[PDB]
Amino acid sequence: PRKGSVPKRDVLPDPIHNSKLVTKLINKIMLDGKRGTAQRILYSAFDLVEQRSGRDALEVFEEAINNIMPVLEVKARYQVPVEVRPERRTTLGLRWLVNYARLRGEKTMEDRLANEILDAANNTGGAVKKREDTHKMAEANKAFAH
Amino acid sequence: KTVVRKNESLEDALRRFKRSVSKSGTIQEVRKREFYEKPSVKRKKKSEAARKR
Amino acid sequence: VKKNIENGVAHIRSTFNNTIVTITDEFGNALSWSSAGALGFKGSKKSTPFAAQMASETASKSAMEHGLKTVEVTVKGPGPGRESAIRALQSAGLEVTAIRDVTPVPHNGCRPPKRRRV
RNA sequence: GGUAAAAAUGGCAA
RNA sequence: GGCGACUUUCUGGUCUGUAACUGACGCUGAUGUGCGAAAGCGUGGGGAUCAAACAGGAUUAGAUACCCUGGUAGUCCACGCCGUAAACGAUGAGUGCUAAGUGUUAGGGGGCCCCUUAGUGCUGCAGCUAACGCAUUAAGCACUCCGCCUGGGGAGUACGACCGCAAGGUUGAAACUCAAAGGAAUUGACGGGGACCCGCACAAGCGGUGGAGCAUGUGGUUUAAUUCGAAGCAACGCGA
RNA sequence: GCGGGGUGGAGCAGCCUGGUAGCUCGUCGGGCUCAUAACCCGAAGGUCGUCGGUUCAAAUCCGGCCCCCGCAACCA
RNA sequence: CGCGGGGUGGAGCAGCCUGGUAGCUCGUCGGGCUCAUAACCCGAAGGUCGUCGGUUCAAAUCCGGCCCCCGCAACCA
Ligand SMILES: [Mg+2]
Ligand SMILES: [Mg+2]
Ligand SMILES: [Mg+2]
Ligand SMILES: [Mg+2]
Ligand SMILES: [Mg+2]
Ligand SMILES: [Mg+2]
Ligand SMILES: [Mg+2]
Repeated sequence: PRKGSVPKRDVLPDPIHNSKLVTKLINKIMLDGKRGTAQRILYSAFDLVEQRSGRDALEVFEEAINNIMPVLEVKARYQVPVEVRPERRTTLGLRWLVNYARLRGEKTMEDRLANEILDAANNTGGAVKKREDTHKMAEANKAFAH
Repeated sequence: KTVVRKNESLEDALRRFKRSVSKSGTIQEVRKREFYEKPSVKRKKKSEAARKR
Repeated sequence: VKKNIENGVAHIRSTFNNTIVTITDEFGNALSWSSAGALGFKGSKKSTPFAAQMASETASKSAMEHGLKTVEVTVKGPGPGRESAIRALQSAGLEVTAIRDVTPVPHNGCRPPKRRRV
């Protein structure tokens, strides 16, 4: 019952790091339209990651997202392994990063987000586990790929 | 029996195999005799399928 | 413990329920076999083309360990996994010299079972 | 070729 | 009713042409008398497959089913019996007459074409029909003979008779009861029918409700009275 | 005459071997449905037949009593 | 009383033999999916191997002791 696809909205590059992805991360962190708190958390997290890592914050963030983003996923139709679209890949990566960061035990969000981004760069975070689990279930359903 | 030709792909040979099976109609026959169809029903199917043909 | 058969026959029995691949010498003595069920495929997955491929690959690999290099393929049954099995033999490194269909057909013989009303 | 499986019932009037 | 590998033996019918012969010798057919799918029955033989019953497994609220694994009679042969099927073209047999077009089976005749005989299909006038439809393979137009019908239920029951080893078959009521049973077609509605399309319908997401305290409406209960109205969606922070 | 049993509303465990009340259904509140059933979720409910005894403690062990069930009731 | 065998997540079942390397399968738990249910798929837990010693680079593993269990002989106070 649908006419067709709808054009997606676009985001300006992050001022501090000049990445569109950074802007999208702020949007996922933001709650109730409170942009400033979201930006504050992200920028502080990027400082902490660089401080602990000793490497550029964007580099580790990019390394982190690369590990979290999933090539294949199961879709109910029998679950069939399907290739995640490039845009979908980013959505899942950012969503998983923020959600699993929120479930971490550190007192402040900034520390949780930094620990998550660091862990994902080492391929050891809960978000990484989510990708691995997604890939496993996709491989189990490889027979239904057709 | 399809025999792989010299300098011919196994996949290419597989294409030849599939076509030979289709002409033989061994698949067609197998499906028909999976379950028993009462004599009158068999005769009806023969007629109407021929009507299609 | 180690045979040396260069030329053999690969028999693929593909059904709607399962795929079984047995590799034999030309005299019908078996060298290796694999099935969708043997590889741990269950239910619908047993009849999938992927399961047929994996069965073929496993059986081929074991047979090659007995020194099989060339194979003649005989196919029986109407299941979806026949072609995948044939490609798997080639992929395993065995060369398919010939492919033949051996599915049994009666010349109006024994009464088939009842049709499934459901 | 298919196929998902299960899937009961409901006063007579006007 | 039926009849599908091939071979041989015995045997029935039909069609074409010809026009030797016979010379109306024909048609129908009550009562009779035979044949008659499948299941079933008797005696003997056989038994692969399939498969009532039956037994597990499963499904389910239950599942004495559907589905799965088995499985006996039976399915097969011979000889008897049974005598029934939506035994249907739901269309008795015979005869003649009445537009065409096209396919096919077995012939005949004359120049691939035309003509013709007997079948077998499709399409289609006239005519017919409640309509659907039928239409030289009539359900048209006619004549002969036979069988059969006269609202639905009770009831193909009861009783009697006959037939059958049995199962049952054939024949076949009434009391009583109802105002209807029915055929075809039409418009809707509906469908665990189809096609094609939409809608925050789903999917993909985000934030909630259901859990706590409280506010408020409602039900219920209570009360002297707890005013009256709203009740699935489309009553319930609704009239207010 | 001699055994067995009496446990939420029903049926059935726990007793042998004292400390522990289970299971299935039902009931009740909520949900699903237009509604009902089915199904889903949460919850309540048995002084263990009855009086006694023993024991720190009794469904449990022991003795009466009542109820129920089975078996026996023979030789003349 | 002699002889033979065994003791390993809750349980069963290997590696023991042929020392280094406790697996396997159900029972669990949490998830996914199933309208659903089950099944299936994914993750996680539970035995330090009967026990105690010796030997050994290293022993559940081998050698010993000890205990428990099972089977078979012993079965003419
Ligand atoms: Mg009604
Ligand atoms: Mg018969
Ligand atoms: Mg059956
Ligand atoms: Mg009759
Ligand atoms: Mg004609
Ligand atoms: Mg609330
Ligand atoms: Mg209900």
